[PDB]
Amino acid sequence: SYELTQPPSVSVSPGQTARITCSGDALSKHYGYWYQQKPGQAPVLVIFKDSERPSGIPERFSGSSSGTTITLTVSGVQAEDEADYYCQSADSSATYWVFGGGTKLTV
Amino acid sequence: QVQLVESGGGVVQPGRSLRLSCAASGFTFSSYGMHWVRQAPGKGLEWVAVIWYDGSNKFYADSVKGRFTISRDNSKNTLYLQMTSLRAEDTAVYYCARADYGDFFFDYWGQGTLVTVSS
Amino acid sequence: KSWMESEFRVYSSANNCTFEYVSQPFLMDGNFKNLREFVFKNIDGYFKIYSKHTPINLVRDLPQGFSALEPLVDLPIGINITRFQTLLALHRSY
Amino acid sequence: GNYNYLYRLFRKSNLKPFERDISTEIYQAGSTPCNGVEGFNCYFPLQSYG
Ligand SMILES: *[C@@H]1O[C@H](CO[C@@H]2O[C@@H](C)[C@@H](O)[C@@H](O)[C@@H]2O)[C@@H](O[C@@H]2O[C@H](CO)[C@@H](O[C@@H]3O[C@H](CO[C@@H]4O[C@H](CO)[C@@H](O)[C@H](O)[C@@H]4O)[C@@H](O)[C@H](O[C@H]4O[C@H](CO)[C@@H](O)[C@H](O)[C@@H]4O[C@@H]4O[C@H](CO)[C@@H](O)[C@H](O)[C@H]4NC(C)=O)[C@@H]3O[C@@H]3O[C@H](CO)[C@@H](O)[C@H](O)[C@H]3NC(C)=O)[C@H](O)[C@H]2NC(C)=O)[C@H](O)[C@H]1NC(C)=O
Ligand SMILES: *[C@@H]1O[C@H](CO)[C@@H](O[C@@H]2O[C@H](CO)[C@@H](O)[C@H](O)[C@H]2NC(C)=O)[C@H](O)[C@H]1NC(C)=O
Ligand SMILES: *[C@@H]1O[C@H](CO)[C@@H](O)[C@H](O)[C@H]1NC(C)=O
Repeated sequence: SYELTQPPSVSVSPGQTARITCSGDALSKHYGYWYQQKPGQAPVLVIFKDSERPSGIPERFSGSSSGTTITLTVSGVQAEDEADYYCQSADSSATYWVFGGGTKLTV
Repeated sequence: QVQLVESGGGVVQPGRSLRLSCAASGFTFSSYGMHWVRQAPGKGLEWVAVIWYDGSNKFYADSVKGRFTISRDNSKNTLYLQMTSLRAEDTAVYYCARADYGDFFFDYWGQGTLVTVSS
Repeated sequence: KSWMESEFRVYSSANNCTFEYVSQPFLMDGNFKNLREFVFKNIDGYFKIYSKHTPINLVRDLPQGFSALEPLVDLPIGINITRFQTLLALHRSY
Repeated sequence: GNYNYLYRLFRKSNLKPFERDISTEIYQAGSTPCNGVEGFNCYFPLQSYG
C-alpha cells in the first residue's frame, strides 16, 4: 500500500512544539494511530481513536485529526520529547498496516 | 503488567531456514491476534505477519508473500516463525505487538528479536 | 460520516464470464420489521424473482396473513443449479 | 483442415433441451475408474470435426 505522508524530522525548540502532521487517503476511511520509537527500543501507543489517551500515558492533550491529516497530542517542550513518532493506519478491509518512515523530534 | 517473551533470534546464512519464537504470558492466548513488525535499523518499521486469535487465516506483508508460514498453538502459548529462502532483507528487528481490536491497534510491543545475515 | 463502499472478497477467478446485466436496486429504506422476501425460481431457460417489502410489523416469528409476490425479471440463461449461498457485508475484525 | 469445429462424442447420459455442456472432463465407458488421464475405455469426449 501507500506510505503515510509524514514529516521525516521536526527539529523543534520554542516553548510551543510545532505541529507534526501526517496524512493520507486511507486515514479518511479509518482513523490513524501513532506510535513512538523511544530509546531503549520500546514503541508505545500514544494516541488511539484520535480522542482518548492510554492508561499510563505521559499526561498531555489528545489528538484532533482534522480531515485528511492528523494533528496530535503534543504539549509544550519537556525532557522526554526527543523520542520521535511513527504514523500508523490500517487499511479498509484487506488488513495492511503502513507506517511512513518515522519522524524526528529534536530540541 | 502482562508481557510477551519473544525469542529465536540470532545470525543465519542467507537463503536458508530460521525460526523466531514468541511466547505469550499473563493473558489468554485464545482471544488475541498477534502481529510481527520488521525493522532494519536506520529506517522505519514495517509489519510483516499476522494470524487470527486461533490462526484461521495467514495474512502477510505483500512483498514477502508465500515464503513464510507462521503458526500458533494454544497449548504451547507461543507463536513462532520460519524464514524459508530470504534474499537478505531480514537484517531487521522483529517485534511482537499485541493486538486487541480497537480497530487494529498495537497494544504491547515486544523487545525486538534480531536476524542479520553474514554475507 | 456514511459512504457505503464495499470490497469483493466473494470471488477470485474471473474466467469465461458470459452475461452482464445492470438492474435497479431491490432494497430501500420504517421503524418496525419490514420483512423483505424473495423467491428464487428455477424454470428451463428463465429464472424469475418474486419480491415484497412488507410494511412495518412486530412479530418475532413469521407473521400471518397474505402477501402477493410480483414477477420482476426472468433471466434467459438456462443452467443447472444444485446449490446456493448468500452474501453478506460486514466490517468484521480479524 | 477445419479442425476447430468440435463435437461431444460422449456423455454419461442424454441432455435436457437448451443447455450447454462445456464439461472438459474425460468420459469413461467401462466400470474401471479413470481420472485425469486416458486409458482403457477413457475418452476425451470433445471430438473434432475433421
Ligand atoms: C483458508 O483456509 C485454507 C484451507 O486450510 C484449512 O482452513 C484454515 C481454517 C486453517 O485451519 C488451515 O490449517 C486448514 O488446513 C488455507 O489455505 C492453505 O494455505 C497454505 C499456505 O501455506 C497451503 O499450504 C501449502 O501447500 C502447498 C501444497 O499444495 C497443497 O497441498 C495440500 C496438502 O498436500 C493439498 O491438499 C492441496 O490440494 C495442494 O496441493 C505447499 O507447496 C506449501 O509449501 C510452500 O509454502 C511454505 C510457506 O512457508 C514454505 O515454507 C514451503 O517451503 C513451500 O514454499 C515453496 O514450495 C515449493 C514447492 O512446494 C518449493 O519449490 C519452494 O522452494 C518453496 N519455497 C519458497 C521460498 O518458494 C504449503 O504447504 C506447507 O509446506 C511446508 C513445507 O516446508 C510444511 O512445513 C507446511 O506444514 C505445509 N503447510 C500446509 C498447510 O500444507 C495449504 O495447502 C492451503 N490449503 C488448501 C486446502 O489449499 C488457509 O489456512 C486459508 N487461506 C488463506 C489465508 O489464503
Ligand atoms: C459525505 O457523504 C455524502 C453522502 O453520503 C456526500 O454527498 C454527495 O453530494 C453530491 C453533491 O450534492 C452528490 O452528487 C452525491 O450523490 C452525494 N453522495 C455521494 C455518495 O457522493 C458528501 O460529498 C460527502 N462529503 C465528503 C467531504 O466527501
Ligand atoms: C474460455 O472458454 C474457451 C472455450 O473453448 C476456452 O478455450 C478458454 O481457454 C477459456 N478461457 C479461460 C480463461 O479459461
